[PDB]
Amino acid sequence: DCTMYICGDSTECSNLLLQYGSFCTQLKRALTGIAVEQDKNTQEVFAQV
Amino acid sequence: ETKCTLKSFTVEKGIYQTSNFRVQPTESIVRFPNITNLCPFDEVFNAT
Ligand SMILES: *[C@@H]1O[C@H](CO)[C@@H](O[C@@H]2O[C@H](CO)[C@@H](O)[C@H](O)[C@H]2NC(C)=O)[C@H](O)[C@H]1NC(C)=O
Repeated sequence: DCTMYICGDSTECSNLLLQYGSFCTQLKRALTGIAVEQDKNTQEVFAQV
Repeated sequence: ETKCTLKSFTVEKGIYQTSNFRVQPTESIVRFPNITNLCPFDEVFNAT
């Protein structure tokens, strides 16, 4: 989670972080692709019958 | 919540994630309850 790691429990970074815009919402899409793809690898090794 | 997280009015079938869960604070607190060692000013200001 981008919010808690960088400026958790903070009401001053909350508005400030939006000044950078679309950084930490880009990172989630990168890692979510890896996690989803991980299950596919196991599918291609055992689900052949 | 997931509509505005994805910045769209439509969502497709699947599992998504949103703003993380957190319990907000309620009250405010302070410290240093015992204070001692007052400076001796009375004899300066009230000597006979
Ligand atoms: C001075 O500091 C001491 C250290 O804790 C205080 O001692 C206790 O304080 C609590 C909460 O204030 C009281 O419930 C206890 O009864 C205190 N102990 C004793 C033996 O009385 C003390 O209260 C402080 N002084 C003042 C004036 O608050």
